[PDB]
Amino acid sequence: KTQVEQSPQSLVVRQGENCVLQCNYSVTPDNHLRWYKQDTGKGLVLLTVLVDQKDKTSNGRYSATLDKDAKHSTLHITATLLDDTATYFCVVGDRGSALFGSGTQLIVIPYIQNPEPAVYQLKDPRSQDSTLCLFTDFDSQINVPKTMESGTFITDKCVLDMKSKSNGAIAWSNQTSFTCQDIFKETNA
Amino acid sequence: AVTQSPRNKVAVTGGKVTLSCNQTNNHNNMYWYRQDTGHGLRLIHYSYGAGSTEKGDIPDGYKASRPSQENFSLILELATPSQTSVYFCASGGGGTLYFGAGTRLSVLEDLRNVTPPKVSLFEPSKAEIANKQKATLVCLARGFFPDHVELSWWVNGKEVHSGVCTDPQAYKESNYSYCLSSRLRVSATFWHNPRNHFRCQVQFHGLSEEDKWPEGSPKPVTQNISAEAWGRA
Ligand SMILES: *[C@@H]1O[C@H](CO[C@@H]2O[C@@H](C)[C@@H](O)[C@@H](O)[C@@H]2O)[C@@H](O[C@@H]2O[C@H](CO)[C@@H](O[C@@H]3O[C@H](CO[C@H]4O[C@H](CO)[C@@H](O)[C@H](O)[C@@H]4O)[C@@H](O)[C@H](O)[C@@H]3O)[C@H](O)[C@H]2NC(C)=O)[C@H](O)[C@H]1NC(C)=O
Ligand SMILES: *[C@@H]1O[C@H](CO)[C@@H](O)[C@H](O)[C@H]1NC(C)=O
Repeated sequence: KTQVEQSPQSLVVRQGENCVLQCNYSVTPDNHLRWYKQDTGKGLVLLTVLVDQKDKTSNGRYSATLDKDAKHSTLHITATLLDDTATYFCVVGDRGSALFGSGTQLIVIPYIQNPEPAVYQLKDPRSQDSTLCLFTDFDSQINVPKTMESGTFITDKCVLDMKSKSNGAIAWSNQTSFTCQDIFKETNA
Repeated sequence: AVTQSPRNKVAVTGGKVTLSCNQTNNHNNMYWYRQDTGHGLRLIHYSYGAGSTEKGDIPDGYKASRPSQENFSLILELATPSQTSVYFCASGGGGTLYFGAGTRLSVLEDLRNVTPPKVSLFEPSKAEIANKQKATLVCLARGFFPDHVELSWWVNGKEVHSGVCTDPQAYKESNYSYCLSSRLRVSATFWHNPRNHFRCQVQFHGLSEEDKWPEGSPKPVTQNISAEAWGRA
Protein backbone atom coordinates (compact mmCIF):
# COMPACT_ATOMS: atom_id res chain seq x y z
CA LYS A 1 0.00 0.00 0.00
CA THR A 2 1.46 3.33 -1.11
CA GLN A 3 2.21 5.84 1.64
CA VAL A 4 2.02 9.00 -0.54
CA GLU A 5 -1.05 9.91 -2.61
CA GLN A 6 -1.60 12.82 -5.00
CA SER A 7 -4.60 14.55 -6.61
CA PRO A 8 -5.50 15.33 -9.32
CA GLN A 9 -4.12 12.19 -10.93
CA SER A 10 -4.16 14.16 -14.19
CA LEU A 11 -5.50 17.39 -15.58
CA VAL A 12 -5.56 19.38 -18.76
CA VAL A 13 -5.86 23.12 -18.17
CA ARG A 14 -5.97 26.18 -20.39
CA GLN A 15 -2.93 28.39 -20.45
CA GLY A 16 -3.03 31.28 -17.93
CA GLU A 17 -5.28 29.35 -15.49
CA ASN A 18 -4.05 28.72 -11.95
CA CYS A 19 -4.00 25.19 -10.66
CA VAL A 20 -3.72 23.47 -7.32
CA LEU A 21 -2.01 20.13 -6.73
CA GLN A 22 -2.49 18.15 -3.56
CA CYS A 23 -0.56 15.50 -1.71
CA ASN A 24 -1.17 13.56 1.49
CA TYR A 25 0.82 10.85 3.20
CA SER A 26 0.97 8.29 6.02
CA VAL A 27 4.79 8.08 6.17
CA THR A 28 6.79 8.76 9.37
CA PRO A 29 9.28 10.35 9.81
CA ASP A 30 8.25 13.36 7.69
CA ASN A 31 10.91 15.92 8.53
CA HIS A 32 10.75 17.48 5.07
CA LEU A 33 8.36 17.35 2.12
CA ARG A 34 9.43 18.42 -1.38
CA TRP A 35 7.78 19.01 -4.73
CA TYR A 36 9.61 18.08 -7.96
CA LYS A 37 8.77 18.72 -11.63
CA GLN A 38 9.68 16.25 -14.38
CA ASP A 39 9.35 17.20 -18.07
CA THR A 40 8.94 14.69 -20.92
CA GLY A 41 12.02 12.40 -20.82
CA LYS A 42 13.80 14.65 -18.36
CA GLY A 43 15.24 14.49 -14.88
CA LEU A 44 13.58 15.88 -11.83
CA VAL A 45 13.83 19.53 -10.78
CA LEU A 46 13.20 20.62 -7.18
CA LEU A 47 10.49 23.27 -6.85
CA THR A 48 10.21 23.74 -3.09
CA VAL A 49 11.16 22.29 0.33
CA LEU A 50 8.70 22.44 3.27
CA VAL A 51 9.96 21.73 6.79
CA ASP A 52 7.89 23.27 9.61
CA GLN A 53 4.78 21.80 11.26
CA LYS A 54 2.70 24.38 9.44
CA ASP A 55 4.78 25.72 6.57
CA LYS A 56 4.28 28.00 3.56
CA THR A 57 6.75 28.73 0.73
CA SER A 58 6.97 31.02 -2.34
CA ASN A 59 9.06 30.41 -5.49
CA GLY A 60 7.99 32.70 -8.36
CA ARG A 61 4.77 31.28 -9.81
CA TYR A 62 4.88 28.41 -7.28
CA SER A 63 3.52 28.59 -3.78
CA ALA A 64 3.17 25.63 -1.43
CA THR A 65 1.76 24.68 1.96
CA LEU A 66 2.42 21.92 4.50
CA ASP A 67 0.26 20.75 7.41
CA LYS A 68 2.15 18.01 9.25
CA ASP A 69 -0.80 17.43 11.63
CA ALA A 70 -3.00 16.39 8.66
CA LYS A 71 0.04 15.07 6.70
CA HIS A 72 -1.10 17.18 3.75
CA SER A 73 0.58 19.47 1.24
CA THR A 74 -0.54 21.62 -1.71
CA LEU A 75 1.37 23.22 -4.54
CA HIS A 76 -0.26 26.16 -6.31
CA ILE A 77 0.88 27.13 -9.84
CA THR A 78 -0.21 30.70 -10.68
CA ALA A 79 -0.84 31.60 -14.33
CA THR A 80 0.17 28.37 -16.05
CA LEU A 81 2.44 28.47 -19.09
CA LEU A 82 2.72 25.79 -21.78
CA ASP A 83 6.13 24.88 -20.31
CA ASP A 84 4.33 23.81 -17.09
CA THR A 85 3.27 20.62 -18.92
CA ALA A 86 5.00 17.94 -16.83
CA THR A 87 4.55 15.46 -14.00
CA TYR A 88 4.68 16.90 -10.46
CA PHE A 89 5.85 14.61 -7.68
CA CYS A 90 5.36 15.00 -3.97
CA VAL A 91 8.31 13.48 -2.06
CA VAL A 92 8.09 12.88 1.66
CA GLY A 93 11.04 12.31 3.99
CA ASP A 94 14.78 12.31 3.54
CA ARG A 95 17.64 10.34 2.02
CA GLY A 96 17.04 6.57 2.13
CA SER A 97 13.61 7.01 3.73
CA ALA A 98 12.19 9.40 1.10
CA LEU A 99 9.07 8.18 -0.72
CA PHE A 100 7.63 9.49 -4.00
CA GLY A 101 3.96 9.83 -4.84
CA SER A 102 2.85 8.54 -8.25
CA GLY A 103 2.63 12.12 -9.55
CA THR A 104 0.08 14.46 -11.11
CA GLN A 105 0.30 14.69 -14.90
CA LEU A 106 -0.32 18.31 -15.86
CA ILE A 107 -1.00 19.38 -19.47
CA VAL A 108 -1.38 23.06 -20.35
CA ILE A 109 -3.10 23.83 -23.68
CA PRO A 110 -3.08 27.19 -25.47
CA TYR A 111 -5.96 29.48 -26.54
CA ILE A 112 -6.03 29.69 -30.36
CA GLN A 113 -7.56 33.07 -31.20
CA ASN A 114 -7.98 32.33 -34.92
CA PRO A 115 -8.18 28.60 -35.72
CA GLU A 116 -8.02 27.77 -39.42
CA PRO A 117 -8.46 23.99 -39.41
CA ALA A 118 -7.12 22.23 -42.51
CA VAL A 119 -6.26 18.71 -43.57
CA TYR A 120 -3.32 18.28 -45.95
CA GLN A 121 -1.98 15.21 -47.71
CA LEU A 122 1.83 15.08 -47.83
CA LYS A 123 4.01 12.85 -49.97
CA ASP A 124 7.25 10.98 -49.26
CA PRO A 125 9.34 11.36 -52.42
CA ARG A 126 11.50 8.30 -51.55
CA SER A 127 8.50 5.95 -51.69
CA GLN A 128 6.09 5.70 -54.62
CA ASP A 129 2.47 6.09 -53.43
CA SER A 130 3.48 6.81 -49.81
CA THR A 131 1.46 9.56 -48.20
CA LEU A 132 0.18 10.77 -44.86
CA CYS A 133 -2.42 13.25 -43.61
CA LEU A 134 -1.71 16.31 -41.54
CA PHE A 135 -4.55 17.83 -39.55
CA THR A 136 -3.43 21.32 -38.44
CA ASP A 137 -4.44 24.73 -37.03
CA PHE A 138 -7.54 23.41 -35.26
CA ASP A 139 -8.76 24.76 -31.91
CA SER A 140 -7.62 23.32 -28.55
CA GLN A 141 -10.98 21.79 -27.56
CA ILE A 142 -11.23 19.80 -30.80
CA ASN A 143 -11.17 16.04 -30.40
CA VAL A 144 -8.61 14.21 -32.55
CA PRO A 145 -10.15 10.86 -33.60
CA LYS A 146 -8.59 7.53 -32.63
CA THR A 147 -8.17 4.86 -35.32
CA MET A 148 -11.21 2.61 -35.84
CA GLU A 149 -9.45 0.72 -38.63
CA SER A 150 -6.63 -1.82 -38.91
CA GLY A 151 -3.47 -0.62 -40.69
CA THR A 152 -4.45 3.03 -40.15
CA PHE A 153 -2.84 5.12 -37.38
CA ILE A 154 -3.55 8.58 -35.99
CA THR A 155 -1.29 10.42 -33.54
CA ASP A 156 -2.36 12.40 -30.47
CA LYS A 157 -2.56 16.18 -30.80
CA CYS A 158 0.91 17.77 -30.62
CA VAL A 159 1.19 21.51 -29.82
CA LEU A 160 3.74 23.35 -31.95
CA ASP A 161 5.17 26.79 -31.22
CA MET A 162 7.00 28.76 -33.98
CA LYS A 163 8.39 31.46 -31.55
CA SER A 164 2.20 31.42 -33.22
CA LYS A 165 0.97 28.15 -31.75
CA SER A 166 -0.64 25.38 -33.72
CA ASN A 167 -2.29 22.13 -32.86
CA GLY A 168 -1.54 19.22 -35.12
CA ALA A 169 -2.09 15.52 -35.63
CA ILE A 170 -0.85 13.06 -38.21
CA ALA A 171 -2.44 9.98 -39.79
CA TRP A 172 -1.17 7.26 -42.13
CA SER A 173 -2.63 4.07 -43.57
CA ASN A 174 -1.68 1.04 -45.69
CA GLN A 175 -5.25 0.84 -47.06
CA THR A 176 -5.76 1.30 -50.84
CA SER A 177 -9.26 2.80 -50.44
CA PHE A 178 -9.33 5.29 -47.54
CA THR A 179 -8.01 8.88 -47.92
CA CYS A 180 -7.60 11.99 -45.72
CA GLN A 181 -11.26 13.06 -45.86
CA ASP A 182 -12.70 10.08 -43.93
CA ILE A 183 -9.91 10.04 -41.29
CA PHE A 184 -10.20 13.55 -39.79
CA LYS A 185 -13.93 14.27 -39.51
CA GLU A 186 -13.76 18.01 -38.85
CA THR A 187 -13.48 20.29 -41.93
CA ASN A 188 -11.26 21.57 -44.78
CA ALA A 189 -9.96 18.37 -46.44
CA ALA B 1 27.97 16.39 -12.47
CA VAL B 2 25.92 13.12 -12.15
CA THR B 3 26.53 10.93 -15.20
CA GLN B 4 24.85 7.54 -15.86
CA SER B 5 26.09 4.96 -18.30
CA PRO B 6 24.89 3.36 -20.42
CA ARG B 7 21.97 5.74 -21.17
CA ASN B 8 20.18 2.94 -23.06
CA LYS B 9 20.48 -0.83 -22.88
CA VAL B 10 18.91 -3.92 -24.40
CA ALA B 11 19.38 -7.16 -22.49
CA VAL B 12 18.11 -10.73 -22.84
CA THR B 13 16.32 -12.48 -19.98
CA GLY B 14 18.96 -14.24 -17.85
CA GLY B 15 21.72 -11.87 -18.94
CA LYS B 16 23.83 -9.56 -16.79
CA VAL B 17 23.43 -5.77 -16.77
CA THR B 18 25.50 -3.17 -14.88
CA LEU B 19 24.46 0.50 -14.75
CA SER B 20 27.10 2.96 -13.54
CA CYS B 21 26.75 6.36 -11.96
CA ASN B 22 29.72 8.70 -11.72
CA GLN B 23 29.37 11.98 -9.77
CA THR B 24 31.69 14.97 -9.52
CA ASN B 25 29.84 16.68 -6.67
CA ASN B 26 31.86 15.01 -3.89
CA HIS B 27 28.53 14.10 -2.27
CA ASN B 28 28.57 11.39 0.36
CA ASN B 29 25.15 9.99 -0.58
CA MET B 30 24.10 8.19 -3.74
CA TYR B 31 20.93 6.50 -4.87
CA TRP B 32 19.53 4.23 -7.55
CA TYR B 33 15.83 4.59 -8.44
CA ARG B 34 13.54 3.15 -11.10
CA GLN B 35 10.55 4.97 -12.58
CA ASP B 36 7.40 3.12 -13.59
CA THR B 37 3.94 4.46 -14.41
CA GLY B 38 1.70 4.36 -11.32
CA HIS B 39 4.74 4.10 -9.00
CA GLY B 40 6.66 7.39 -9.44
CA LEU B 41 10.31 6.68 -8.51
CA ARG B 42 11.11 3.80 -6.18
CA LEU B 43 14.43 3.47 -4.42
CA ILE B 44 16.32 0.25 -5.22
CA HIS B 45 19.65 0.70 -3.31
CA TYR B 46 21.51 3.64 -1.84
CA SER B 47 24.79 4.46 -0.12
CA TYR B 48 25.88 6.87 2.61
CA GLY B 49 29.57 6.73 1.69
CA ALA B 50 32.38 5.05 -0.19
CA GLY B 51 32.72 1.38 0.75
CA SER B 52 29.11 0.56 1.67
CA THR B 53 25.57 0.25 0.35
CA GLU B 54 22.08 -0.10 1.79
CA LYS B 55 18.98 -1.88 0.47
CA GLY B 56 16.22 0.52 -0.55
CA ASP B 57 12.49 -0.18 -0.84
CA ILE B 58 12.58 -2.62 -3.80
CA PRO B 59 16.06 -4.21 -3.73
CA ASP B 60 15.06 -7.71 -4.96
CA GLY B 61 16.85 -8.79 -8.12
CA TYR B 62 19.47 -6.05 -7.83
CA LYS B 63 22.85 -5.64 -6.18
CA ALA B 64 24.79 -2.41 -5.70
CA SER B 65 28.41 -1.37 -5.28
CA ARG B 66 30.04 1.86 -4.00
CA PRO B 67 33.77 1.37 -4.61
CA SER B 68 34.55 5.09 -4.29
CA GLN B 69 33.04 8.46 -3.38
CA GLU B 70 32.41 9.07 -7.10
CA ASN B 71 30.97 5.77 -8.34
CA PHE B 72 27.75 3.88 -7.55
CA SER B 73 26.88 0.82 -9.62
CA LEU B 74 23.63 -1.10 -9.99
CA ILE B 75 24.04 -4.78 -10.91
CA LEU B 76 21.39 -7.08 -12.38
CA GLU B 77 22.97 -10.55 -12.25
CA LEU B 78 20.03 -12.32 -13.95
CA ALA B 79 17.92 -9.83 -15.93
CA THR B 80 14.11 -10.33 -16.04
CA PRO B 81 11.44 -8.63 -18.22
CA SER B 82 10.12 -7.11 -14.96
CA GLN B 83 13.33 -5.02 -14.82
CA THR B 84 12.40 -3.18 -18.04
CA SER B 85 12.19 0.42 -16.81
CA VAL B 86 13.80 3.86 -16.67
CA TYR B 87 16.57 4.07 -14.04
CA PHE B 88 17.77 7.23 -12.36
CA CYS B 89 20.74 7.63 -10.19
CA ALA B 90 21.23 10.61 -7.88
CA SER B 91 23.79 12.08 -5.51
CA GLY B 92 22.89 13.98 -2.41
CA GLY B 93 24.42 16.53 -0.12
CA GLY B 94 22.25 17.97 2.66
CA GLY B 95 18.91 16.52 1.54
CA THR B 96 18.56 17.79 -2.08
CA LEU B 97 18.87 15.11 -4.76
CA TYR B 98 20.86 15.75 -7.95
CA PHE B 99 19.68 13.34 -10.63
CA GLY B 100 21.38 11.76 -13.60
CA ALA B 101 19.77 11.91 -17.05
CA GLY B 102 18.11 8.46 -16.88
CA THR B 103 18.77 5.05 -18.40
CA ARG B 104 16.27 3.14 -20.52
CA LEU B 105 16.55 -0.60 -20.02
CA SER B 106 14.60 -3.21 -22.01
CA VAL B 107 14.89 -6.87 -20.97
CA LEU B 108 13.61 -9.07 -23.78
CA GLU B 109 13.14 -12.83 -24.14
CA ASP B 110 15.36 -12.88 -27.28
CA LEU B 111 17.11 -10.25 -29.43
CA ARG B 112 15.62 -11.34 -32.76
CA ASN B 113 12.85 -8.68 -32.73
CA VAL B 114 15.28 -5.76 -32.20
CA THR B 115 15.07 -3.63 -35.36
CA PRO B 116 16.04 -0.06 -36.33
CA PRO B 117 13.51 2.48 -37.68
CA LYS B 118 12.75 3.22 -41.30
CA VAL B 119 12.77 7.05 -41.47
CA SER B 120 10.68 9.00 -43.99
CA LEU B 121 10.44 12.74 -44.53
CA PHE B 122 7.16 13.94 -45.98
CA GLU B 123 7.34 17.23 -47.84
CA PRO B 124 5.03 20.23 -47.21
CA SER B 125 1.68 20.50 -48.93
CA LYS B 126 1.48 23.13 -51.67
CA ALA B 127 -2.02 24.03 -50.33
CA GLU B 128 -0.60 24.79 -46.90
CA ILE B 129 2.09 26.96 -48.48
CA ALA B 130 -0.39 28.80 -50.75
CA ASN B 131 -3.04 29.34 -48.06
CA LYS B 132 -1.02 29.90 -44.85
CA GLN B 133 2.47 30.92 -46.11
CA LYS B 134 3.84 28.16 -43.85
CA ALA B 135 5.35 24.76 -44.65
CA THR B 136 5.08 21.76 -42.34
CA LEU B 137 7.52 18.93 -42.90
CA VAL B 138 6.64 15.64 -41.19
CA CYS B 139 9.09 12.96 -40.17
CA LEU B 140 7.86 9.44 -39.57
CA ALA B 141 9.99 6.69 -37.94
CA ARG B 142 8.38 3.23 -38.31
CA GLY B 143 9.13 -0.40 -37.67
CA PHE B 144 11.46 -0.10 -34.71
CA PHE B 145 11.84 -2.15 -31.53
CA PRO B 146 12.38 -1.58 -28.61
CA ASP B 147 11.47 2.13 -28.21
CA HIS B 148 14.88 3.58 -27.29
CA VAL B 149 14.95 6.47 -29.85
CA GLU B 150 15.52 10.22 -30.03
CA LEU B 151 14.26 12.22 -32.97
CA SER B 152 15.88 15.57 -33.82
CA TRP B 153 15.73 18.07 -36.69
CA TRP B 154 18.72 19.65 -38.37
CA VAL B 155 18.39 22.72 -40.57
CA ASN B 156 21.49 23.79 -42.45
CA GLY B 157 23.57 21.41 -40.28
CA LYS B 158 22.36 22.81 -36.93
CA GLU B 159 19.86 21.18 -34.56
CA VAL B 160 16.58 23.10 -34.32
CA HIS B 161 13.94 23.25 -31.57
CA SER B 162 11.61 26.14 -32.41
CA GLY B 163 8.77 25.15 -34.72
CA VAL B 164 9.19 21.44 -33.81
CA CYS B 165 6.60 19.12 -32.25
CA THR B 166 7.59 15.48 -31.62
CA ASP B 167 5.37 12.73 -30.15
CA PRO B 168 6.45 12.47 -26.51
CA GLN B 169 6.09 8.64 -26.59
CA ALA B 170 6.53 6.13 -29.45
CA TYR B 171 3.27 4.44 -30.57
CA LYS B 172 3.12 0.65 -30.48
CA GLU B 173 2.00 -0.26 -34.03
CA SER B 174 2.01 -4.00 -33.43
CA ASN B 175 3.35 -6.27 -30.69
CA TYR B 176 7.00 -5.85 -31.75
CA SER B 177 6.87 -2.59 -33.69
CA TYR B 178 6.87 1.07 -32.66
CA CYS B 179 6.32 4.33 -34.53
CA LEU B 180 7.10 7.93 -33.79
CA SER B 181 6.25 11.15 -35.66
CA SER B 182 7.39 14.75 -35.59
CA ARG B 183 6.61 17.98 -37.47
CA LEU B 184 8.83 20.95 -38.27
CA ARG B 185 7.07 24.11 -39.42
CA VAL B 186 8.90 26.92 -41.26
CA SER B 187 7.79 29.94 -43.26
CA ALA B 188 7.00 29.43 -46.97
CA THR B 189 9.90 31.82 -47.76
CA PHE B 190 12.34 29.58 -45.84
CA TRP B 191 11.09 26.40 -47.52
CA HIS B 192 11.19 28.13 -50.90
CA ASN B 193 14.93 28.82 -50.67
CA PRO B 194 17.19 26.27 -52.50
CA ARG B 195 20.06 26.91 -50.08
CA ASN B 196 18.07 25.40 -47.18
CA HIS B 197 18.69 21.81 -46.12
CA PHE B 198 16.25 19.94 -43.84
CA ARG B 199 17.05 16.66 -42.16
CA CYS B 200 15.06 14.50 -39.71
CA GLN B 201 17.36 12.25 -37.65
CA VAL B 202 16.44 9.35 -35.42
CA GLN B 203 19.02 8.03 -33.00
CA PHE B 204 18.10 4.37 -32.46
CA HIS B 205 19.72 2.73 -29.43
CA GLY B 206 20.13 -0.99 -29.95
CA LEU B 207 22.53 -3.85 -29.48
CA SER B 208 26.13 -3.26 -28.48
CA GLU B 209 29.35 -4.89 -29.69
CA GLU B 210 29.30 -7.92 -27.33
CA ASP B 211 25.76 -8.94 -28.43
CA LYS B 212 25.29 -12.15 -30.43
CA TRP B 213 23.65 -11.67 -33.83
CA PRO B 214 22.87 -14.99 -35.59
CA GLU B 215 21.47 -13.65 -38.87
CA GLY B 216 22.11 -12.82 -42.52
CA SER B 217 20.49 -9.42 -41.91
CA PRO B 218 22.41 -6.43 -40.43
CA LYS B 219 23.02 -6.35 -36.65
CA PRO B 220 20.64 -3.67 -35.16
CA VAL B 221 23.33 -1.66 -33.35
CA THR B 222 22.99 1.91 -32.09
CA GLN B 223 22.87 4.13 -35.18
CA ASN B 224 21.52 7.38 -36.63
CA ILE B 225 19.03 7.03 -39.49
CA SER B 226 17.88 10.17 -41.28
CA ALA B 227 15.85 11.49 -44.21
CA GLU B 228 16.48 14.86 -45.84
CA ALA B 229 14.99 17.38 -48.25
CA TRP B 230 16.22 20.59 -49.86
CA GLY B 231 14.22 23.82 -50.16
CA ARG B 232 12.74 24.60 -53.60
CA ALA B 233 11.08 27.65 -55.23
C1 LIG C 1 -5.12 10.89 2.04
O1 LIG C 1 -6.26 11.52 2.59
C2 LIG C 1 -7.47 10.85 2.33
C3 LIG C 1 -8.60 11.79 2.69
O2 LIG C 1 -8.66 11.82 4.10
C4 LIG C 1 -8.81 13.15 4.62
O3 LIG C 1 -7.63 13.94 4.45
C5 LIG C 1 -6.51 13.65 5.29
C6 LIG C 1 -5.45 14.72 5.07
C7 LIG C 1 -6.93 13.59 6.76
O4 LIG C 1 -7.31 14.89 7.21
C8 LIG C 1 -8.11 12.64 6.96
O5 LIG C 1 -8.52 12.63 8.30
C9 LIG C 1 -9.28 13.07 6.08
O6 LIG C 1 -10.35 12.16 6.28
C10 LIG C 1 -7.43 9.54 3.14
O7 LIG C 1 -8.61 8.79 2.96
C11 LIG C 1 -9.42 8.74 4.14
O8 LIG C 1 -8.86 7.82 5.04
C12 LIG C 1 -9.57 7.68 6.26
C13 LIG C 1 -8.78 6.74 7.16
O9 LIG C 1 -7.59 7.43 7.50
C14 LIG C 1 -10.99 7.19 5.98
O10 LIG C 1 -11.72 7.21 7.18
C15 LIG C 1 -12.48 6.00 7.35
O11 LIG C 1 -13.76 6.10 6.74
C16 LIG C 1 -14.61 4.96 6.91
C17 LIG C 1 -15.92 5.18 6.16
O12 LIG C 1 -15.55 5.40 4.82
C18 LIG C 1 -16.66 5.30 3.91
O13 LIG C 1 -17.64 6.33 4.03
C19 LIG C 1 -17.18 7.64 3.73
C20 LIG C 1 -18.33 8.63 3.96
O14 LIG C 1 -17.77 9.91 4.19
C21 LIG C 1 -16.58 7.75 2.31
O15 LIG C 1 -15.97 9.01 2.14
C22 LIG C 1 -15.56 6.63 2.05
O16 LIG C 1 -15.22 6.57 0.68
C23 LIG C 1 -16.06 5.26 2.49
O17 LIG C 1 -17.03 4.78 1.58
C24 LIG C 1 -14.85 4.67 8.39
O18 LIG C 1 -15.62 3.49 8.52
C25 LIG C 1 -13.50 4.54 9.11
O19 LIG C 1 -13.68 4.35 10.50
C26 LIG C 1 -12.60 5.74 8.85
O20 LIG C 1 -13.10 6.92 9.45
C27 LIG C 1 -11.70 8.09 4.97
O21 LIG C 1 -12.92 7.50 4.58
C28 LIG C 1 -10.85 8.35 3.73
N1 LIG C 1 -11.49 9.35 2.88
C29 LIG C 1 -11.93 9.08 1.64
C30 LIG C 1 -12.52 10.22 0.85
O22 LIG C 1 -11.87 7.96 1.13
C31 LIG C 1 -6.25 8.71 2.65
O23 LIG C 1 -6.19 7.50 3.37
C32 LIG C 1 -4.95 9.52 2.73
N2 LIG C 1 -3.87 8.79 2.13
C33 LIG C 1 -2.70 8.63 2.76
C34 LIG C 1 -1.63 7.84 2.06
O24 LIG C 1 -2.48 9.09 3.89
C1 LIG D 1 24.00 10.27 -33.84
O1 LIG D 1 23.97 11.69 -33.78
C2 LIG D 1 24.23 12.23 -32.51
C3 LIG D 1 23.80 13.70 -32.47
O2 LIG D 1 23.91 14.27 -33.76
C4 LIG D 1 25.71 11.95 -32.23
O3 LIG D 1 26.20 12.63 -31.10
C5 LIG D 1 25.83 10.44 -32.04
O4 LIG D 1 27.17 10.04 -31.81
C6 LIG D 1 25.31 9.68 -33.27
N1 LIG D 1 25.15 8.27 -32.93
C7 LIG D 1 25.85 7.32 -33.55
C8 LIG D 1 25.75 5.93 -33.00
O5 LIG D 1 26.56 7.54 -34.53
